[PDB]
Amino acid sequence: TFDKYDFLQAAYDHFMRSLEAFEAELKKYMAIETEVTMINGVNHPLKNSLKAEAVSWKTQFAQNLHKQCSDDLKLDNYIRDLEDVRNVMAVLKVREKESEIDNLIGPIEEMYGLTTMVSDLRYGWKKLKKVATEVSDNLT
Amino acid sequence: LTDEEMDMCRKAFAMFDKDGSGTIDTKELRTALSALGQNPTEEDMFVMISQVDQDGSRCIEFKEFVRVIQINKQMSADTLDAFVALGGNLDKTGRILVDKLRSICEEFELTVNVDRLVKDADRDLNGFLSYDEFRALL
Repeated sequence: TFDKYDFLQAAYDHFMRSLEAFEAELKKYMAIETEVTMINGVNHPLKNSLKAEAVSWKTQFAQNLHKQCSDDLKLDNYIRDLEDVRNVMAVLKVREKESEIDNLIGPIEEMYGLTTMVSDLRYGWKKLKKVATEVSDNLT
Repeated sequence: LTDEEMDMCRKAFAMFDKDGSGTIDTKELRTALSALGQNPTEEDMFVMISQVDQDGSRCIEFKEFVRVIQINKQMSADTLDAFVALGGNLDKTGRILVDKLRSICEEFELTVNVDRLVKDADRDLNGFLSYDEFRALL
C-alpha cells in the first residue's frame, strides 16, 4: 500500500493530454496528499521521503504552470504597443476575454494553488483602457 | 472474541497507560514509542489518535484498544504454519524441490542425517510430496 505510490517530466506528458481541468489535476494531486496524510495517521522515514517527494512534485508542477504563466505575461507584453483597415481590425478584438483567460490562469494559481508582476497584471487590465485612449487620439 | 486475548490485551493496556490514568494520553504513548526508538512529530500522533479515538476523548481506552486489535488481527490457526513450512513456498503446486531440503540440512550443520524420510513419506510414490500427504508427514 506504500508501493501503490511509486513515482519528473511525465507531468508534462500529462499536460500534453490536454482550463479548470488543470485545477482538477492539482486537486487530484491534493487528494494524493490527503490520503498520504491519512496513512500518516495509519503509520515515517519511508513516509517522509515520499512526503518530500510530494513537496517536489506539486511545486515543480506549479512551476511548469508558472513558466507558461510567464510566457503568457511576456507574449501579452508584446502586443502592448490603408491604415484605417488596420485600425478597424484591431478594433474588432474578445481581447478582454483573452486577458481574462490569462488573469484567471494566473491568480487562481497564486491564491488557490498556494512575483512582483501582480501590479503588472493590474496594469495589464488597465492597459486596455490606456489603449482605448490612444485609439481615441488615433481617431484623427 | 477468545479468552486469553483478553489477558494479553489487559497486560498491554497496563503497559501503555503506565501512570494509571485509565485513559491513553499522548505522553505515555510517546513514551512507549520512544522506548521503541521512535520520536515522531506532534501532528501525526494527533491524526493517529484521532483515527483511533471514537468517543472524542483525545484519549483511547480498553474498548478502543481491543477494537483496533480485533480489526487488525481477525481481518488479516494451524493452516498457516504447517502450510508455509515448505509447501507454502510453492503455493498450491505439490512439488517440493529436494534441493531446498538439502539446503536446510546444509545450513543447520546437523551431525548425522539421512534423508530416507522423504524416501519413506513418498505417498504418490514418484519422488515428491503433495500437501495432504505433507500434513500426513507432519
